[PDB]
Amino acid sequence: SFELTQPSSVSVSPGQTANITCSGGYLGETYRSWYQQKPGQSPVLVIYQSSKRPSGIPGRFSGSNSGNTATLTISGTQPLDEADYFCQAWDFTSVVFGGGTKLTVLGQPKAAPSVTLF
Amino acid sequence: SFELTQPSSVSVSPGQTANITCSGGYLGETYRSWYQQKPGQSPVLVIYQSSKRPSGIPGRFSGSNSGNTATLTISGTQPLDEADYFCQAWDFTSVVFGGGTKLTVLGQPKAAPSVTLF
Amino acid sequence: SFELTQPSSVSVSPGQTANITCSGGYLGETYRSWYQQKPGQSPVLVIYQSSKRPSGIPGRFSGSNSGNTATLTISGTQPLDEADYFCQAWDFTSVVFGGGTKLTVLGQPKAAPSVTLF
Amino acid sequence: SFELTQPSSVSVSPGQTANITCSGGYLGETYRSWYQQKPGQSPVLVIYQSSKRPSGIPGRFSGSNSGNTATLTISGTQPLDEADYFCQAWDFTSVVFGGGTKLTVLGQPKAAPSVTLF
Amino acid sequence: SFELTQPSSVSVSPGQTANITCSGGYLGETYRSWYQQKPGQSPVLVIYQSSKRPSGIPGRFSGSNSGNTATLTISGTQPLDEADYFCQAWDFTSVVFGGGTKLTVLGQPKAAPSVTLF
Ligand SMILES: *[C@@H]1O[C@H](CO)[C@@H](O)[C@H](O)[C@H]1NC(C)=O
Ligand SMILES: *[C@@H]1O[C@H](CO)[C@@H](O)[C@H](O)[C@H]1NC(C)=O
Ligand SMILES: *[C@@H]1O[C@H](CO)[C@@H](O)[C@H](O)[C@H]1NC(C)=O
Ligand SMILES: *[C@@H]1O[C@H](CO)[C@@H](O)[C@H](O)[C@H]1NC(C)=O
Ligand SMILES: *[C@@H]1O[C@H](CO)[C@@H](O)[C@H](O)[C@H]1NC(C)=O
Repeated sequence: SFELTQPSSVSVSPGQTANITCSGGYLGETYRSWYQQKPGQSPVLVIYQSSKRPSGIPGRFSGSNSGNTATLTISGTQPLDEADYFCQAWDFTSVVFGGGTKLTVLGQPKAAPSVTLF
Repeated sequence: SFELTQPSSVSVSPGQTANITCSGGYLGETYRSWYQQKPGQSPVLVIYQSSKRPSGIPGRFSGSNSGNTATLTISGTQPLDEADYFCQAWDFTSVVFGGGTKLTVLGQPKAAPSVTLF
Repeated sequence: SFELTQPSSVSVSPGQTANITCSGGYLGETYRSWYQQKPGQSPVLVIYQSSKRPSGIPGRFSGSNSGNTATLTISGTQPLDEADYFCQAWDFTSVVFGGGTKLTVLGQPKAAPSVTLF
Repeated sequence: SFELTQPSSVSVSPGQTANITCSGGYLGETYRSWYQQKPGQSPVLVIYQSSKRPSGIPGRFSGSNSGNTATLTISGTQPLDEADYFCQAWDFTSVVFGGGTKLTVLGQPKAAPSVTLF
Repeated sequence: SFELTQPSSVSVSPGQTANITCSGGYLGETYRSWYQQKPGQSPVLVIYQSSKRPSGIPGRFSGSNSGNTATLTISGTQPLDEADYFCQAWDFTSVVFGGGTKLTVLGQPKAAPSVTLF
């Protein structure tokens, strides 16, 4: 009596586990006395954009492209007064497998005993 | 008596587990006395955009393209007074498999014992 | 007596599990005394957009394209007074399999014992 | 006596499980005394848009295209007073399989024992 | 009697585990007396952008490209007064497998004992 056992286990299980927490804290203000005099608050902001014949990736493929061509990003630039930003901008990008990928998983266990018993 | 067992297990199970939390905290204000005098609050903001013949990816494929061509993003730029932003902008992008991917999973276990017993 | 068992299990089960929570907190204000005098609040905002012959992806395919051509996004830019934004903008994009993907899963277990017993 | 068992299980079951919660909190205001004088509140906002021969994807296919051509988005830009935004804008996009996908699942287990017993 | 056992285990399970925490602390202010006089607050900010024939990756593929072509990023630049930024900008990018990758996992254990016993 013979036993042939081949518990082949081809396992692909990538995974990210995250405990993510933001706490704004405790902000206490007691017996605050104030006298604020701000006449003539006249901020000026001028943004000008001109473009001619812009291009990006004018060639062969780019697998993953998060970069840009000539662009403009403006965030939180000119806060004048009592501006509170708590956990304001959280950008989380979790990628297990990127772009332009070829996955060829071949799990084909072979067991063909050529047994002759006489 | 013989036993042939091949519990082939081809398992692809990627997964992300996340505990995500935002707490704005405790904001206490007791006996706040205030005198605010702000005549003539005249902010000015001018945004101008001109484009001519813009292009992006004028070539072969891009697998994943989150980047842009000449664009403009404006967020939270000019808050004047008592502006509170708590967990304001949360951008979460979780991708298991990206774009432009070819997955060929071949689980074809083979067991053909050529047994002769006489 | 012989037993042939091949419990082939071809399993593709990717999945993301998320506990997501926003709590605006506790905002307490007791015995607040105020005197606010703001004559002549005259904000000015001018947005101008002109485009000529814009284009995007004038070529071969793009698998996934979340990026843009020349565009303009304006969010929360000029809040004047007592403006509260709690968990205001949450953008969640969870993709298991992206665009432009070819999945060929072939689970064809084979068991043909050529048994001769005499 | 022999037993041939092939419990082939070809299972494709991707799935996302989410506990999603927003709580605006507790906002308490006791004994608030106020004197607000705001004559002549005259905000001005001018938005101009002109386009000529715009185009997008004037080529081969795009699998999934969430990006735009020259567009304009305006959200929450100019809130003047006592403006509260709680869990205001939630954009959730959960995609299991994207666009432009070809799925060929072939589960065809084969068991043809060529048994000769004499 | 003989036993042949080959518990082949081909396991690919990369994963990142993270405990992430932000606490804004405790901010206490008691018996604050203030006299603020700021007439004529007139900040000026001028941003000009001009581009002609920009290009990026006008050649063969780039596997992963997070870098940009001539762009402009403006963040938190000119905060005038009482501007608090707590855990303001958190950019987390966790990638298990990058772009432009070819994964060929071949788990095909072989066990064919040529046994002759007579
Ligand atoms: C952290 O995550 C683990 C499991 O990954 C869990 O046991 C624990 O409760 C989590 N703690 C926090 C504070 O999120
Ligand atoms: C964290 O998630 C784990 C399971 O992943 C769960 O046991 C626990 O209760 C969660 N805790 C929080 C604070 O979300
Ligand atoms: C977290 O999710 C787990 C299961 O994933 C569940 O046991 C637990 O109650 C959840 N907790 C919260 C706070 O959402
Ligand atoms: C979280 O979801 C789990 C199952 O996924 C459930 O047991 C639990 O009650 C949920 N909790 C909340 C707070 O949504
Ligand atoms: C840290 O994570 C571990 C598991 O990775 C968990 O036991 C523990 O509770 C976490 N602690 C904190 C403070 O997040």
